[PDB]
Amino acid sequence: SRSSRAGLQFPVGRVHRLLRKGNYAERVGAGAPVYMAAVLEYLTAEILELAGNAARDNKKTRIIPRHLQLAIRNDEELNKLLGKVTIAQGG
Amino acid sequence: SSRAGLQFPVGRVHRLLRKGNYAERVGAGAPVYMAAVLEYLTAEILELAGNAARDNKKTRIIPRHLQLAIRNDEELNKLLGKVTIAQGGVL
Amino acid sequence: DNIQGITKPAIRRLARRGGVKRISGLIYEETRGVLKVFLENVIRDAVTYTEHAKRKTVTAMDVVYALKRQGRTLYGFGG
Amino acid sequence: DNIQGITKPAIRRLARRGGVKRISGLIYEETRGVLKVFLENVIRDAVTYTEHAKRKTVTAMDVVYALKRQGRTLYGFGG
Amino acid sequence: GTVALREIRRYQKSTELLIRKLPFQRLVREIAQDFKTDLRFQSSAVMALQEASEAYLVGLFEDTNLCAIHAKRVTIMPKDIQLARRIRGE
Amino acid sequence: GTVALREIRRYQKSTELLIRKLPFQRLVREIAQDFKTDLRFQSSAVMALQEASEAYLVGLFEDTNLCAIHAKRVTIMPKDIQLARRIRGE
Amino acid sequence: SYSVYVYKVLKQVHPDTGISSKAMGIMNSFVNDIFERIAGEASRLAHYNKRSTITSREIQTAVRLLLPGELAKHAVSEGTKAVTKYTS
Amino acid sequence: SYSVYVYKVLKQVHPDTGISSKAMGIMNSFVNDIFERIAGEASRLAHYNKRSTITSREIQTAVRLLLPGELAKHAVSEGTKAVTKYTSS
DNA sequence: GACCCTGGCATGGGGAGGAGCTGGGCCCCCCCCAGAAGGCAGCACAAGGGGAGGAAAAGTCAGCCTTGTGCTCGCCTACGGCCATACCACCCTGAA
DNA sequence: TTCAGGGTGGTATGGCCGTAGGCGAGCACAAGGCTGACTTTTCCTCCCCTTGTGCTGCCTTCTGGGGGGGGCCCAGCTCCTCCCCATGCCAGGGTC
Repeated sequence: SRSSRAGLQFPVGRVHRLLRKGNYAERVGAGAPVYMAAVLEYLTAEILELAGNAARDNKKTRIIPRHLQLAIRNDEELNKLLGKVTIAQGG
Repeated sequence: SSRAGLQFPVGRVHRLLRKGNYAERVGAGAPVYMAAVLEYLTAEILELAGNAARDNKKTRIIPRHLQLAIRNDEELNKLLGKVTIAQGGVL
Repeated sequence: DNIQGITKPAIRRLARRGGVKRISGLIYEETRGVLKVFLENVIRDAVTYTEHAKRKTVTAMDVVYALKRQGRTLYGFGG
Repeated sequence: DNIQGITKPAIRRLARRGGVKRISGLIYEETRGVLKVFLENVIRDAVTYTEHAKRKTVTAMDVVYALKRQGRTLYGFGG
Repeated sequence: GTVALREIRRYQKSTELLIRKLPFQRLVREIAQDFKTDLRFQSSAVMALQEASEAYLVGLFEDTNLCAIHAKRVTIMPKDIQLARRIRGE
Repeated sequence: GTVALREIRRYQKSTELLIRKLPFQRLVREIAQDFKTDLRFQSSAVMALQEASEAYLVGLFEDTNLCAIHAKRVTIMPKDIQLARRIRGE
Repeated sequence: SYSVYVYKVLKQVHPDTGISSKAMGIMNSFVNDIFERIAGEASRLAHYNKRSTITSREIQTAVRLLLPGELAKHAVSEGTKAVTKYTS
Repeated sequence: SYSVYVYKVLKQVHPDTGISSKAMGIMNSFVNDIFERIAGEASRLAHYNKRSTITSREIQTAVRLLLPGELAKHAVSEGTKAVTKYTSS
């Protein structure tokens, strides 16, 4: 479908449905879901690549909230982006 | 808004709510309620600022007096706490 | 009076997590009031949400929204 | 270097409005550095709004929105 | 001498909750009874409140430590707490 | 002493603009050329940027004055400015 | 946008007091700010409740959540008096 | 809930690494917060320019407003690539 | 396994575009006077050193009460089904 | 002169009653890990003194901002086309 056709791994259809039912505009284009899905995929991949390195630093496979807190508060851009976010049980 | 003993545009706030994309439907009591709330806040502001301007031997409200009422009223100070009143000074 | 439930060792632990190397003897009585006002604000907002939902049971989503209303987004208790 | 146009007397007047009674010698440089992270941010937000609107003239409304989205509302320069 | 530093390390390498859950729950219910009688709760609402309050107090204490280092001190005080709170806005 | 107190009183009782308009405009344009070349400004856009920046600086200096008073001082200093900015968040 | 309407209220509580053309530029940005705040909160209350109607209740709960202690106490009384007069 | 796709992304970038339920819940709140951020901003832009359709441009400008510096640059490049490839498929 | 994502078809409407038109933002010029800037005398206030006292940190010990487990009960709340009326879209009017 | 308002059909939302189960209040019971009280000391905070260095008050120059006066042309606003993007709705089946 759109998810595979855009070279992605996120639900383009679900993002479009959330945009349409979210009352973000009277109408929603046909490229906004594809753009949003790619942005979210990139952000999630960045965080899961930093948290993966943080966890492998402690020689641990499963990623726990502390690993995510360490990655977010270590990387500068993610720190200022989520500068008002409480990563529960993160430290 | 003479139907509800107000001086604000119930019709205009109804139209703004309808076109604001704030919901699929808008009730028939939201315009009146929000108009009355807006009217109460307006009257409170131009009572405090009016008293302030009378205490400054002036007959006209000015931004310095508006920020002399908002800042000297603790409720309005907390409400508008991140507001930069133009041409207001500090006191 | 259940405000003493926030005992001196708990406040000391919260301070030592914050890098504090020494603590005055009047810090505890003031931190109790700080926690009280913070809890009162968040709980009033959550109770307002619950009353709006014509419920009688506060929920984690009520608390999360009550915290988001003042800039403190919580990650984890909504999934 | 048109930041030097934010002169020492103007900084002293701003401090005196703030309530400052004495001022150090490096406060001027530090305040210039502080002001050119405020301008360099609000102007960037306003210019990206203008570029989105396909315009080439920044507007009072562009500035007001760029200020409100960083948690600093402006009253008066709109409509 | 080293007890304070070792406690700082121990409580800054762990993510546990540093306020006892039963007294925190009792305090939360006492506060809520001032708003609405016979108001129930959850096993995640109280936990969210505990996590939020502990993170807020930890941040407040870091800023209070900064205020204490400002005044050429290592002992935090209500003056430092008040200065931190006034500057951050509360 | 008395001169500083009188200046404080005069500039707290007054509401005028404290930075000179043309140098402020040159600064604004200098910064904006990096974001977009050959850009133009409505005069009210600069008149709003000024009334935002000056109030921002006034608030920052109020917080810095609190920081200076904390250390039992009357002189405000760069370290005090940075402390106020850290506690605020910037 | 609301310049006329503030004058109407102004002539009631301050019959002799005029207002500058720079002060009314604030109140036009003040009503525009409070209205968007309340209507931006009464639009999120409905989404939590999986609803689609901003009725009189969703406004009142949005007023209490925004207005401070004693501001929110007479606003939901004066505002409540409006709906019971316009309906009946 | 984005658990399936976050799992797929994690196994894509780190082939052998796993993840816990609490970290999954944290990421499924992170995504639902960022989505609402970039959607509220694209709604603000659409209302400001008095338009009626959120499109790739509104999402682009919202990303540039929200994400700082290199995050916005890389995300906007990723989105441009995605929508460019979308039309051919 | 079920439900909504996409495919397909019919369709109103929105925005991309092409002119035109004019408001104001930029550029230049002139003047001139109030404020910035460089200097100096003077002082008063920040910082370094020293002393003391008192108040937290650190260790010890006894007790107490959270909590980890178990089980009961009943109340809340989500889902269902049905239906009542409130609000919206539309046509016209007249008014601020 | 476009926007607020009156009357009407339709339907999609939302209210009323049932209900049945999940889960939240609630009662026992240790028990042992944690909090509370005492003691000691020692280390830090507060007060004093001195100083010397940096900040400030006052003068004087000149310089550059502010107040006009004018031009113009460049960009933002407006109006009409229309055609292409997006949507409303029904059915099949892929995925969460």
